[PDB]
Amino acid sequence: STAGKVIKCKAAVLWEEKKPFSIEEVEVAPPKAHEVRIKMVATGICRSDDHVVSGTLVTPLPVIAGHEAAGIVESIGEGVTTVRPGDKVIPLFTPQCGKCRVCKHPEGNFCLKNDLSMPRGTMQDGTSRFTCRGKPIHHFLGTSTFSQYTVVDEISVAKIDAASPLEKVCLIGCGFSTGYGSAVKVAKVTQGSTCAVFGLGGVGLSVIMGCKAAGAARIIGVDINKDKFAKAKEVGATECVNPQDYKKPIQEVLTEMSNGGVDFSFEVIGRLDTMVTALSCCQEAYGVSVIVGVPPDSQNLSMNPMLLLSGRTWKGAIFGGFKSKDSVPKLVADFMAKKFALDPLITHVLPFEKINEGFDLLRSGESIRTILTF
Amino acid sequence: STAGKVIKCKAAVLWEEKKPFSIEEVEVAPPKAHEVRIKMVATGICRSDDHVVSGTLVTPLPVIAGHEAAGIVESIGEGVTTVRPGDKVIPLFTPQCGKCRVCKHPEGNFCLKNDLSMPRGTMQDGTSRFTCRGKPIHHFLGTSTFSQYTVVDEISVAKIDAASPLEKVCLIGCGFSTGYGSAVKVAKVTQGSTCAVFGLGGVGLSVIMGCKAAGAARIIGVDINKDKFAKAKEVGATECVNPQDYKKPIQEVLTEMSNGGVDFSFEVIGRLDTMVTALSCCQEAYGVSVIVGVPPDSQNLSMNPMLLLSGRTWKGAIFGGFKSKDSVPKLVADFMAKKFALDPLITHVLPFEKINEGFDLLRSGESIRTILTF
Ligand SMILES: NC(=O)c1ccc[n+]([C@@H]2O[C@H](COP(=O)([O-])OP(=O)([O-])OC[C@H]3O[C@@H](n4cnc5c(N)[nH+]cnc54)[C@H](O)[C@@H]3O)[C@@H](O)[C@H]2O)c1
Ligand SMILES: NC(=O)c1ccc[n+]([C@@H]2O[C@H](COP(=O)([O-])OP(=O)([O-])OC[C@H]3O[C@@H](n4cnc5c(N)[nH+]cnc54)[C@H](O)[C@@H]3O)[C@@H](O)[C@H]2O)c1
Ligand SMILES: OCc1c(F)c(F)c(F)c(F)c1F
Ligand SMILES: OCc1c(F)c(F)c(F)c(F)c1F
Ligand SMILES: [Zn+2]
Ligand SMILES: [Zn+2]
Ligand SMILES: [Zn+2]
Ligand SMILES: [Zn+2]
Repeated sequence: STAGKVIKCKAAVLWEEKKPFSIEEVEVAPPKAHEVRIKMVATGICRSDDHVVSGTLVTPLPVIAGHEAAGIVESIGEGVTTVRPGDKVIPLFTPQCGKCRVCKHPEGNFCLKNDLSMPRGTMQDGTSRFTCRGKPIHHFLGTSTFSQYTVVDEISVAKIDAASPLEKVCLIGCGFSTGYGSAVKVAKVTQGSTCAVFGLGGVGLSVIMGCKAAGAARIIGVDINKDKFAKAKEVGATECVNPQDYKKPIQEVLTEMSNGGVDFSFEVIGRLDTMVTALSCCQEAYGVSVIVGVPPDSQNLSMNPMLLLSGRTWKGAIFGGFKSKDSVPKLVADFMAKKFALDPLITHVLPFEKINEGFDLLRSGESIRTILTF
Repeated sequence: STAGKVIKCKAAVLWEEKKPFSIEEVEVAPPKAHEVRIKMVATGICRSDDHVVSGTLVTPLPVIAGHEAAGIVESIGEGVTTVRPGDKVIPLFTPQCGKCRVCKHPEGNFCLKNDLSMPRGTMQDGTSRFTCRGKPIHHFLGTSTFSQYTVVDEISVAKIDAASPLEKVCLIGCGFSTGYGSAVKVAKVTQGSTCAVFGLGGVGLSVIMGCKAAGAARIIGVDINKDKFAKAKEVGATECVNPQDYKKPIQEVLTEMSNGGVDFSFEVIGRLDTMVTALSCCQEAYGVSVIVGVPPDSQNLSMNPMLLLSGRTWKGAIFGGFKSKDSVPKLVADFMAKKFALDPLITHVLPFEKINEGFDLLRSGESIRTILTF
């Protein structure tokens, strides 16, 4: 029995940037008041996790990364009311405190208790529940899902359907919800519209799914890796284009293809240049462009504000604009009710011990989502 | 007595950047098919007209500028159906052709026949109606209102109430409608919200008017000229701040004053730095920032896209987002019914012949709107 005790378990510790994860024993403290300790079942490999490795994202190291996952509650601290031992749960890398001005706002989801903006790599109380070889190890986004067991604040976990297949619904913890919500909630794609989606990984495919669900008439996938095109078309892309095939800048190509600019464009890569291209390719008077990708830390883009003065709207969002704790259970219920599919996003399923091989599949271009199973 | 004949009249010709206007005789050709020749009655001095002088806005020279005006139809060309001789009219610097994809879109107003994006300085047919000293003179935005007579395309004129006071309603041809619409239509300011308005000239005052009409609880005016604050408070500002009074950047000041960022911000100046400041000062998860000011020609801003990724919305608009020909007559009718006031914007009245003194008043910081009478 483990409740109230330190757990010694296996985790993937990142000791320094640009090195492999080290799969080794860590100690996981029991949960304090308003904390939840979770036995992990499945975690996806998101490009944002690779950004920690590459230094694209800056977060305190050493760290247990991972933020797209699902598991089963092992124990709860004093005062927890929203989950119980045995519950299926998804950790929420964007918390929902319910109390801050953002949580109270009808359209806000980026709760002020987040650990993204100015990452501390801790629990809400500024301490860590992890040690390894006698050293304290940082959390990541309040989730740290690359571990057999994690501890999360209550505001960073959602109870989901007891009958949920956790090896699929883990994707609702980041990539599916982010892409789908970017289309249906943030952009509010309209019926009959033309969309352009830059980047055809797990998140961009989920954007396509949302554009198709919203009734778009045309959905143009854009990627430099043409191997990504067949699955993009399967989930709703009507056309795919590779910028490398053209002598013209792709914003010009997309403006021509759409007879004057697209209704909705999405940057789902993480490059400054594609963010400006994606804005430019939306119609100048009424187009909307949504930034989803995460670019290199502390780098500014350059753009001409006339792109906005003519009437364009430029926005971004974390986690598809979804209020995390309200939305995740409903997304899982909708998945159980066959309202969307997750299988098209899953290209590989590996044991957790093969985490490095899963990252190499992402980096080589082969995979969409690898699901790691504990 | 003049229908079908060349009219000799006075106009204010700009032969060279950074020079006074030359009040001198021009020849105004009669209207061709689907053209309207207007006897001007009143025209306002908008900062955008000054941009032509300063080279902030690049348009072919020599030119007859002016775009905020009202007058009476002298004659119509073949096939005109929407105005008649003797009608009161406002020239529309943003046309409404009614046929293009933007005019057909429920939220578009930047009609594809505009002469703003890539100015030619002509009529729609690529020619000029103006001669001076035997030389062809450019039009400006299809309107060229700094002339006793102008010729406009039919898509660039709206018929307005016969009982309109033209010395007031000229402001509906640019500054009032731009500012008011930027608040009520583009930003969609909400009841109880906090707004920040950068720049307290005629357009920023009109933004304040709209934010107050929308029910904002707090309207923070921002200007480096504290002489602008009294009138800003008269039309609805709850408080005014001068960035020069503060050690810290004003985005930080406004974030503090609004307990974490404003709901709505407006850039109503025309500086790259204040466009980025205005974005930064709106709440990071659900704030909206609207660019209204005209940026200097061909210059790019630098910004960190993390400002958008957290959830901000950034947009801009021409003419307050109003479809020009549908909206201008309705705005005049609402003015007639006292639904908004124009007198607070009018600080000076001069005869047309004193146009250069009018520009001096704007450049000195003294005026809001000078109205010129023909
Ligand atoms: N906003 C959020 O909440 C959120 C959530 C999840 C992921 N992300 C970010 O979204 C991005 C995509 O994540 P993912 O789908 O897991 O990544 P991914 O699976 O690596 O997909 C990225 C795709 O972009 C393609 N690509 C690379 N360069 C270009 C180019 N120049 N032009 C066109 N295509 C190009 C690439 O071939 C690949 O198919 C990353 O930056 C993530 O960090 C953000
Ligand atoms: N988008 C449109 O359709 C549209 C319409 C009309 C005007 N404009 C533009 O809107 C802007 C304002 O026009 P306007 O009201 O006639 O001009 P204005 O009367 O010159 O007002 C601008 C105000 O900005 C103030 N200002 C200058 N620099 C700063 C600073 N650094 N910080 C804070 N305040 C500062 C200045 O003191 C003045 O009161 C100009 O750039 C116009 O070209 C755009
Ligand atoms: O993939 C989701 C995700 C983000 F969108 C970020 F902006 C980020 F910083 C991060 F760490 C992350 F995991
Ligand atoms: O003041 C209205 C106004 C604008 F908003 C412009 F963008 C512009 F180019 C111009 F010439 C103009 F007059
Ligand atoms: Zn992610
Ligand atoms: Zn919150
Ligand atoms: Zn049109
Ligand atoms: Zn103007």
